Amino acid sequence: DIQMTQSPSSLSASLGDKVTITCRASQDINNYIAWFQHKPGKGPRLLIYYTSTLQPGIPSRFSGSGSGRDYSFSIRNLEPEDIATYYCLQYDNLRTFGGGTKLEIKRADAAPTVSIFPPSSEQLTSGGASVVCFLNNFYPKDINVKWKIDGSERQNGVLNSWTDQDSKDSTYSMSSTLTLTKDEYERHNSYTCEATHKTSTSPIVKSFNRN
Amino acid sequence: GRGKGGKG
Amino acid sequence: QIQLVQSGPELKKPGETVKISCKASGYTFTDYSMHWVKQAPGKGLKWMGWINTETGEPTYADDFKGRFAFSLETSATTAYLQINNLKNEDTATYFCGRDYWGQGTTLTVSSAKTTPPSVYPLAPGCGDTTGSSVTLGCLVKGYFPESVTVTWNSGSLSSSVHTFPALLQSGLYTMSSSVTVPSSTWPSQTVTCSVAHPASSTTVDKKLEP
Ligand SMILES: [Zn+2]
Ligand SMILES: [Zn+2]
Ligand SMILES: [Zn+2]
Ligand SMILES: [Zn+2]
Ligand SMILES: [Zn+2]
Ligand SMILES: [Zn+2]
Ligand SMILES: [Zn+2]
Ligand SMILES: [Zn+2]
Ligand SMILES: [Zn+2]
Ligand SMILES: [Zn+2]
Ligand SMILES: [Zn+2]
Ligand SMILES: [Zn+2]
Ligand SMILES: [Zn+2]
Repeated sequence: DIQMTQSPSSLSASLGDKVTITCRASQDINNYIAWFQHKPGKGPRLLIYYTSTLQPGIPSRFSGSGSGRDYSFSIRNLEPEDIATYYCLQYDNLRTFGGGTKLEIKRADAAPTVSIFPPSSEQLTSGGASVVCFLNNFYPKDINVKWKIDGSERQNGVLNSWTDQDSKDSTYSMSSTLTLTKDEYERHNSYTCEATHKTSTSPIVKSFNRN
Repeated sequence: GRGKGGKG
Repeated sequence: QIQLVQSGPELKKPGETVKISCKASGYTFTDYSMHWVKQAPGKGLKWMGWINTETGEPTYADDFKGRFAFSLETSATTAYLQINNLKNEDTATYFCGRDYWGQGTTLTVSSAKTTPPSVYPLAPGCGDTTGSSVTLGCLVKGYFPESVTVTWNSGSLSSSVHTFPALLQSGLYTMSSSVTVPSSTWPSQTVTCSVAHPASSTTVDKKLEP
């Protein structure tokens, strides 16, 4: 069987940069290589086949080159909709995928738009109380979120989920949830979500008061 | 050839 | 236009059988072979083999000889993947295609039962006041298995929707979804999140109340 070594496994590049991925086969595959784009929740999309032929509808920013055992795939100028994992595929003899390349797109700093939400009546009647904070469209990814109850930091009961990189503007978004018992939630008044990269010194703060 | 590409 | 539509996500126990469908349209079905591809959680794509759509003859990759069966219903331009005697290692998303591909079918092999989600509205209560726009959300809590699909206002507000991937703890998944609309539209107009959990055949609908 023909093995395929794809490099790099992860690639970081700025918007507008040219990016290049390579695949090397364990033997001559005589230009029978294809390149796929894969976004989570979607099927693979064939971009290039026979080393360098573009599929219909694929932007001209995509290209490929190579011969024998050594192949490359390039994006002329990286754009937000290119966020995906990329795979090569040999089809000289049976099929073999390369290991894949994940993209990390670099762009300008962005501060999040922050929204805070009290527990719903529906959840409170079941004994639980989740306070939710959305941080939409920030960059870089390593944002920090602090929770305060009555002005004191709380760390237990916080769950955080980051999105994949945004296919519109290459930002990230993240959801932070502070989950309490209903009894604990009704034992305090002020609830506060604070966001910092510590680029901007002053945290973006959003709060509500139960009264 | 070899069964890849051209659909579209 | 070419489209491949696969059947929905599945929960199966070890030792059971699953059959996944792949409905093709927009092209001549018997002109192109149908390939099957496995993606286990957090791994890359692995080729499973193909089936000749003219003869029905399948060819399996080495790692998929034994418990895997490709078949066809050519009159319905549909391909099938059957996996017998299911293993935990079969938990994966499976794709059919060649040049164009189906959306994937997520399979979870587990002894746990299905649990539909609870859906809690996320709306500004008495603290966050306003702006040029208002952000709303739905918290989708305590469901199993994956996946869920949150639809806002039947698809009207499909733009400006952010999906936050599920986290797992104590055997159950929690995810959330945010939408942002002009303040002149909410609460003036109705906003609803519709949460589909296909493995339990359940849809949970929540109206976002001020
Ligand atoms: Zn070999
Ligand atoms: Zn072999
Ligand atoms: Zn050869
Ligand atoms: Zn995937
Ligand atoms: Zn060489
Ligand atoms: Zn910042
Ligand atoms: Zn940093
Ligand atoms: Zn976005
Ligand atoms: Zn307390
Ligand atoms: Zn059974
Ligand atoms: Zn089924
Ligand atoms: Zn024909
Ligand atoms: Zn096993």
